[PDB]
Amino acid sequence: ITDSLAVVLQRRDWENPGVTQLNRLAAHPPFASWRNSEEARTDRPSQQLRSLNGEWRFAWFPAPEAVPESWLECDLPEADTVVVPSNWQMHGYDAPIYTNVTYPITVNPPFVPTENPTGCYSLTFNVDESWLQEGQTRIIFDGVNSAFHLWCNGRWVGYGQDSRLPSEFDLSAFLRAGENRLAVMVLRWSDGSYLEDQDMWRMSGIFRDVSLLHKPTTQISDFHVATRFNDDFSRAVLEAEVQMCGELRDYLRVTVSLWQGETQVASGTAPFGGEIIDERGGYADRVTLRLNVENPKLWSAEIPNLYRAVVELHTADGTLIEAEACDVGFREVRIENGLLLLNGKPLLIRGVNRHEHHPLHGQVMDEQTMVQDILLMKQNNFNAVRCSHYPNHPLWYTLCDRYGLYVVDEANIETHGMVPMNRLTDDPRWLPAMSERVTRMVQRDRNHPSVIIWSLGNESGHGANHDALYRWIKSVDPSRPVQYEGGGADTTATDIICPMYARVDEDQPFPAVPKWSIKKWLSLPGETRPLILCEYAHAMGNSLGGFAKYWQAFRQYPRLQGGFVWDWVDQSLIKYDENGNPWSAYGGDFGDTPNDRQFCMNGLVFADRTPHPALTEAKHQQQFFQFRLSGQTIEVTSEYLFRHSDNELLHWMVALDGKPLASGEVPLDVAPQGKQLIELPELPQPESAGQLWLTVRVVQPNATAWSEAGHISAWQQWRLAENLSVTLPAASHAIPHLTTSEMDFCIELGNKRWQFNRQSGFLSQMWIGDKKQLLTPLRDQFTRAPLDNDIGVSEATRIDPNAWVERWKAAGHYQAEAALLQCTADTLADAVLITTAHAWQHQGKTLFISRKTYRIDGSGQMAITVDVEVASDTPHPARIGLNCQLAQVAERVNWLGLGPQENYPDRLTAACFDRWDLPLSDMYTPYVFPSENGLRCGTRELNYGPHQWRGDFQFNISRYSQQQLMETSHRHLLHAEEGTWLNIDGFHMGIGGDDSWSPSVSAEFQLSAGRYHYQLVWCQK
Amino acid sequence: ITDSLAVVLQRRDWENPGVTQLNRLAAHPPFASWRNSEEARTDRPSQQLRSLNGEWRFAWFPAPEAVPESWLECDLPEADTVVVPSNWQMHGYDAPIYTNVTYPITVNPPFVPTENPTGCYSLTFNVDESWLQEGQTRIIFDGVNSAFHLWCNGRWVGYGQDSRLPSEFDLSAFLRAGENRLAVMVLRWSDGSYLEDQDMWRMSGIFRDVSLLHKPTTQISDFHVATRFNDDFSRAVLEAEVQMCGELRDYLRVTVSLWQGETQVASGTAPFGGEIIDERGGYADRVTLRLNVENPKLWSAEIPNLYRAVVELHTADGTLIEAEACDVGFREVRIENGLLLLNGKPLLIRGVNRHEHHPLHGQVMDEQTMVQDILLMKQNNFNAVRCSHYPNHPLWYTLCDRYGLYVVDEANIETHGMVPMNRLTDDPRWLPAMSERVTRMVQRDRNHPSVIIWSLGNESGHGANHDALYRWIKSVDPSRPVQYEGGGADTTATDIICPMYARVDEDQPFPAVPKWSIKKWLSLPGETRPLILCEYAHAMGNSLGGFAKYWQAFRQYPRLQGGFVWDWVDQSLIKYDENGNPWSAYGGDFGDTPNDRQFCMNGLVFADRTPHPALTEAKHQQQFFQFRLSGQTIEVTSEYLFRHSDNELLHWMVALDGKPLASGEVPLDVAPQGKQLIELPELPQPESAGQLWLTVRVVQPNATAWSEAGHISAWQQWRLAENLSVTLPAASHAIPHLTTSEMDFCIELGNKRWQFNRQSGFLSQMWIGDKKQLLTPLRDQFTRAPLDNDIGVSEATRIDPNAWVERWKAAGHYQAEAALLQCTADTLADAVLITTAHAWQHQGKTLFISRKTYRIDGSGQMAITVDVEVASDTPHPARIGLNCQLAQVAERVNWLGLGPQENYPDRLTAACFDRWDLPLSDMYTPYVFPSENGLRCGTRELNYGPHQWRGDFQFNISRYSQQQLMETSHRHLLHAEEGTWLNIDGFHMGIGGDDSWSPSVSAEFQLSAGRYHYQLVWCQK
Ligand SMILES: [Mg+2]
Ligand SMILES: [Mg+2]
Ligand SMILES: [Mg+2]
Ligand SMILES: [Mg+2]
Repeated sequence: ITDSLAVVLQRRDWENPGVTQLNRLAAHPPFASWRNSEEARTDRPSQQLRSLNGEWRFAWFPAPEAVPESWLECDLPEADTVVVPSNWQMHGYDAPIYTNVTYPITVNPPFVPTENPTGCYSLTFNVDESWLQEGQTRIIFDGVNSAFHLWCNGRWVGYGQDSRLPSEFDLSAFLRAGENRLAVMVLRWSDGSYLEDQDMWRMSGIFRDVSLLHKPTTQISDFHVATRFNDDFSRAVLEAEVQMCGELRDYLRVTVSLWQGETQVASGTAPFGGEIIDERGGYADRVTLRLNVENPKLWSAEIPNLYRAVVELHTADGTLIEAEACDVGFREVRIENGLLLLNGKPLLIRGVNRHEHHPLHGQVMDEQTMVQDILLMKQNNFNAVRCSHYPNHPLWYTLCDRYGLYVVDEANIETHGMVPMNRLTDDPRWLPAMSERVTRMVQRDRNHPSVIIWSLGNESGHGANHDALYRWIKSVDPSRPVQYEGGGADTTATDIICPMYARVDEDQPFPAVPKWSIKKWLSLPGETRPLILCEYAHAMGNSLGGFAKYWQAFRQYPRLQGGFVWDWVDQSLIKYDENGNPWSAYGGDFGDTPNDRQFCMNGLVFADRTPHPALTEAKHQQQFFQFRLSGQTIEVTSEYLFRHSDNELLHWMVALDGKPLASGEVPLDVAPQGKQLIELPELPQPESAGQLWLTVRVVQPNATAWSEAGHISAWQQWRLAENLSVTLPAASHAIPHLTTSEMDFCIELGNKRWQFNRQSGFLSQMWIGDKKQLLTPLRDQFTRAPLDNDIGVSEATRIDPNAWVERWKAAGHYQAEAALLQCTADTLADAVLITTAHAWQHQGKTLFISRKTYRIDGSGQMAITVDVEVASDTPHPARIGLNCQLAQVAERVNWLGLGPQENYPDRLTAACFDRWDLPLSDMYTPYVFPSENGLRCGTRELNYGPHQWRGDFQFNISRYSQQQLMETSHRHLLHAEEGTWLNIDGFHMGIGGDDSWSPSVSAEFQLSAGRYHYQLVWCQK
Repeated sequence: ITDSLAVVLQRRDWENPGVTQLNRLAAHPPFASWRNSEEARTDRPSQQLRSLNGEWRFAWFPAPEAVPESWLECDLPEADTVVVPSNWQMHGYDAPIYTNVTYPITVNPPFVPTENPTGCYSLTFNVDESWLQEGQTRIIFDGVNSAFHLWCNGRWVGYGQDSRLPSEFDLSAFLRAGENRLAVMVLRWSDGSYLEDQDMWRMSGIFRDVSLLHKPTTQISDFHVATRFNDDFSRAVLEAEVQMCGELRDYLRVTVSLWQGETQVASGTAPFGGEIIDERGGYADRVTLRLNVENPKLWSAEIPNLYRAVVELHTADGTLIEAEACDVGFREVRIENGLLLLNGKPLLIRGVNRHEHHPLHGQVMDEQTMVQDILLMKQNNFNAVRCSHYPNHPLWYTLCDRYGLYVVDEANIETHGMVPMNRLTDDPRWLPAMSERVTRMVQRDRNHPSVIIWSLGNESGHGANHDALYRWIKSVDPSRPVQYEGGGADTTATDIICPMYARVDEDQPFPAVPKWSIKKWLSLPGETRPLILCEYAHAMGNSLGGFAKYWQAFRQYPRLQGGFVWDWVDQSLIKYDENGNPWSAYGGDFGDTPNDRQFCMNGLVFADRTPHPALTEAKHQQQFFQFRLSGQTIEVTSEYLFRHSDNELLHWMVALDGKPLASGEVPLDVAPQGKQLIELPELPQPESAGQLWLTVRVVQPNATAWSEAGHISAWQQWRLAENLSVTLPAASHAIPHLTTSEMDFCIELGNKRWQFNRQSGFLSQMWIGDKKQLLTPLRDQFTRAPLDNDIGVSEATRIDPNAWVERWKAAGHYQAEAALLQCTADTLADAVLITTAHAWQHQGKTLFISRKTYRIDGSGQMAITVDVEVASDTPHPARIGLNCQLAQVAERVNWLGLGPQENYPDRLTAACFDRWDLPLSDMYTPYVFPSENGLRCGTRELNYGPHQWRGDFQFNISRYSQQQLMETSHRHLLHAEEGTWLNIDGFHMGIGGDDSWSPSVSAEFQLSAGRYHYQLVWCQK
């Protein structure tokens, strides 16, 4: 009766911040409870550890108060068969919601809405009778969103909160020999919900593993590891403290052995009971061993050398009661003199923020995904990762320990939607609930060599609870620094200045919480801390413009030590339709209201782990090698702090406009933080006209754990010398034939004809024989299919008059009327000259003036010449070029310029100048939210079909007009047009991306000169 | 049903640190809910605040699971009618328990015994319909020990822990019109018991006030006061921040007024809504006014200047919603450069620890008692009080605010009997619970000028939780230091070094937590804080030995800023004898087990608030006036930091061996910390043989709110001269007659005769006529009826070998046998001379050797001459002197020496050298636990009845033989013996008292000389 839902629900513990648990065990690092040392040593699987993962029965309800009392005893006839772990939203029971800051529920802490999607999980299973004879048997839940009531065999067991840390319960007095049945009742919202407002998809269910662990009554209940070194790391001391539970006896001992593979390096045995700490004594049930290690191998992301520690509990005769263990890695993380050091050297953080997201699985993680993500970040030269914004799946930490990556363990606390942000975190009544999220976090992951910083959570302003919490960690684990960003990023609750989205050189002086220019911040009066951005370079869509700017500051200021790009992957989901054909879904796509539409898309990779183009920019900038060129000498500078360059080959190449003149290979032999000098054999000194370019690559001959042989880690390119062309055009044996009509001008020359509408003023059509070449005339373009950064957070409803898009619209840029001021056509001896002038106007105001001259000669080469005037008072145009719809549709595209990836003016350092040729298909980037894309810069010659253009411009070429782009909300809605659309730009505006909710394109990238000039040559073959 | 006892108790909330309250409302400053601004100004009584103190029905059960369900519905026929507040033990329901360290319950956290004296209180009452029309009705329990469930009209209402702070609940939705009934169920043991292990009587029940408050729906829910000054305090800024609950409407206003008397000093009005705090704006529902005050009058324990602040919640139009209020005192407490400052002057803390105890009422407090203690303290030179060790009665802070005493608020946390002491304090699972104890305290007391220091608790060792809660306070409130003694007194969780019992010059090097000499601490490498003993000078019984030594150091060192004596009032309880007579009881006096005996009495005053002789040693040492005497010039020094000597007259007197030759009076005119010079008119230089002695006193002409007219606040006394007596005793006509026999020596002279037992060697009898003088022979005495300090913790079951008592005992001091070595008579010209030589021995060893000469002259005077040899390898004896039981019983006692009060060698500075005369009665100290007492040192002449002694000695005289004192365990068990007992000490060991569990007698006070000699003259009248 007391176990009846009717009773258990009365109290409504999901509406009490005072009840965050009910009968839950205490936190600790990971246990398996080995019963044999070797197994323990080599990490084999423990029989004392059982997974309860797989097929469970499930049933959804709109409210806890609607679950049938019978559910405790009997399986619902209307129940399903689902797999655990899993997110409910992913099986169609209800919708995932995607809001950013706004809380999915009504803000009435600590209450939650009566209608509260309740999920009833249940499972029947067998228990070995042997597990009933001795020890203790607990159930461990790795993750449950957001809260839950538990039952076994009909009897109420416990209750938990915090979706992101494990929940343990003793079942010992409830199991039965034979068949037992579990019944979990999970809830969507609880008071917990106000502490978990992360900007991500709001799901729910039993998303992490479920296991049973069998322990001996007298057991190891906890253990911490530690490492101390001398002034040079030539000697370390490993210090292990072990705790016990159960009957204390004089014959119990603890043995601690440290292995180096198959080698045993140090061992220590002792009996329980430690130092006298206070007037009352010491701990009888604890012990600290101290192992000396000579010349330890240090762990680091560059070389994640690991050791194995085995902790055995046995009897004086040597009879083993139980075993626990862990990989250990020797490192010292410290802040000295303003710098964040690691093993003695100042780190340079190359990191990224990363959520646990999976397009099909939701919030469920799995090795494969975890590893894929790992290999990628490493291949792209990432050093660290931040657990935005909650503790991760247990195994994540193990993977970072072995692959080598710096982690930032973050507490499951975000209360963004509160006003002010402070509300909860400055309220003592909430201290208890928050404390649990910090403390159980440190209790669980503290022994991982990879965790090197602790974080108090995210965007919960600055409260007093924050200070209490910072002090707690500082006390229980003096070994790692502590960071929190809320409230201004440089509060008493943080060891590091960790702003989010603070610019390189421009201040953003918000009242109370300004973001100073990062260079400025360091020197503020009294400031001594290192600065490491927790979020920067907001990679939403076509972004990561200005990246090179940070890296350049990072490398020049000792106290600027990195940052974490926001973010790893796109939080997009998969959907279908007719043929159950998949499609990437975003905010709103589920009927979810409210929502932040595409704002859940900001990764460097698509949800499927395929790259956005921005990635490459990243890889290039974070490279570990830096090159300088002086004369015929290449200086290589290492940026590794511990390794020698031992899997590295330098490849150099020289070429004339894409034509290779000389190659070479030189093995790298540089010492962490050192230089090498590579001497170049005499270099080719051509006469032919052209650009001489030098290009270097760093190749890894051998494979590694995270890279296959041949991998390319770095590159650099230099322009050697130019040879201008002073060659005269071949004399011709005829000249074009100008022809007038009421309607247009027709110029012919053989089989080629060009036609110029007299009323429009534009080259309206062209022929190669009988074949018409255009579908739309060739006109001036001054706009673009607004980028995400361009739009910011402006909506139909909420209009942000600052977003470039709004400025462009309001200015009429999109609806301006082109007017012909003057067309003229003349025959000269050697050629035919056409001339135009147009003006664009919006409501009586002229924005732009286009003055051109075409010149066709005997060779059949048309020379275009553009001269543009931009009204000084009009919003800087996104672009200054031409565009037209081609009738042809070829397979490949070939150009001589920056490539091969999409590149923009404020994003093209990763781009190398050379001869590229790709499939048309690769010229359109499939961003989930359509906008301008595909651009390539610094182009000198461009070939598509029988055409060919030459000049100095940027271009894009695809089967979709900007219009289409700018009108389709999802890439899957896009349809290919008739021929190919070509945008030829003489000038393009930067894309920016310092952040996606404000203007970020810096001055240098704004088309602001007033007057632009360009010239093209257009010919066939 | 879900209100039923079976359901509520199912969860055993009192056995879970997870749950510490259900449905309890937030903490806050004190509320009244006035509805008329003046009544609030004037602290009238609000009709909105109703008391529920008075008669209540009560029933007692051995366990929670034994109360009948009917109780929820109806009263129990077998129920009684008690007065509330009260401690159930004081009514005989179960016994009170006295333990110090050792918990009164088996240590099994967080479990409590199934046997749990449960007290069911009930009350029936009537609510005015009005209270039900509008607003909210809350109930406030100001103290309930140790936990309790609560029901209203049948319905479960909530629950609470922490016996020392208020618990509020909303009854609003449970009330009816007319009759209403409460059913409060009080528990004895709860998980919260593990955090209340203060050394004191373990009682239980509803011990503080019970009230009902009615507050408007839209109301003032919080408010804090804050004062800032300029450099010289010439200007201050009063910052009041107000918080509101309810419906927020633009027409709401908050007005804050500052009054000083009837005069309005300042005021400020404003709408709600503060400054931006973070990216989400600010508090809509708060506002902060800032009132400028010029030349504000400052608050000190010296001058408790107070201002009244009024808070008005009204509509813009002027309608009033409600008014709250508080007394405000302007003062800044800051630590700077190692010093603790008050309005920029360095404090000198003259204070004491104080528990809230009442002989008749147990733990319940009252205006009277409270006020009494405040006056005693102020009258005896006290400066401040320490809330040992929990928050006090609300009324107590007001009283100190108004009376003038620095308080140290202390959280109700003590885990003393744990092992180690850290045990729960360093465990994150107890963080919430501890947190709730500090935060609510701060929340409620934060506005009392009186409170200048926060303390995190008592003897709980040092755990991480301490560091968290320390920071918390630091952030939340930065206007007061934070101190804590645990784990070393100098940890990271305390702004001040505050040891308990550290000696002045002796280090006590305990492991992990040593107690350095207070002078040495201050200077350890890197140390910089101020030192203030949280607890010193253990006042157990006959104690305070050495107190002067402390005050000389506090005086000498800057950073040595004072301490808190331990303690104020004895923790004794009253019982009754079959003849209706009441007696003081103590540990074990109730059948309680286990108990700590007399360890509950340590106060400087008797449970009835009567003074112990020690209260004078403290009064004099803590005086605020220091005197220096130069020739004939008295140099006065003020120790007040704020006041000028405005009610001070200095009286001076010169006297010869007790005779007054000259007097005087001079007004006192001294600035704080300044000096005054007083020049004494020529003093008589009489010829008369003797000792001239000058004595100064400071008297307070006018009465104070805390002291009557003619108050003596300080006293100055120096030896001016000596006139050695060259006289010879006029010739005598008569001459004693000696009569030898086989067993004696009769000496005769007139009506008097002296008989010396020849086998004893001692003077066996004496006669004045036919009247026999002695009842007991006169013999050499070397022992004392053991003091509390000599006993320590020594017990029968647990002998403490290091104890004085144990040593003396083990050495046979108490059982030595006198062996005659020599007894001889001799005839002289003018008289008769007896020579004896005795030896004390034990098991073969000779401890002492007394060699005497008696010399009866014809003047009728008997001259004694003592010479003692004490083995060097024997424990310095308690005393070296004589004793005998007299047959006479005089009424008074008159003497020439130190007094009036009982004084010992290491405690006599308070005593003045004069001629005292007091009723035999006053020469006995009624220490609840009997032992040696009443002594008076530096005696020159002692008169009792016809007898009269002369020499230089110390003596005590009562009706209790040392043998009985040491034999009786309670003062009410002693019976007067036939005559009068007299002890004439030639030397006496000090009493000590630096602590009562180790040997606290310093070197300079032990009788280690080896050889002693004293001389006496015994004569009649
Ligand atoms: Mg809850
Ligand atoms: Mg957020
Ligand atoms: Mg509890
Ligand atoms: Mg104690």
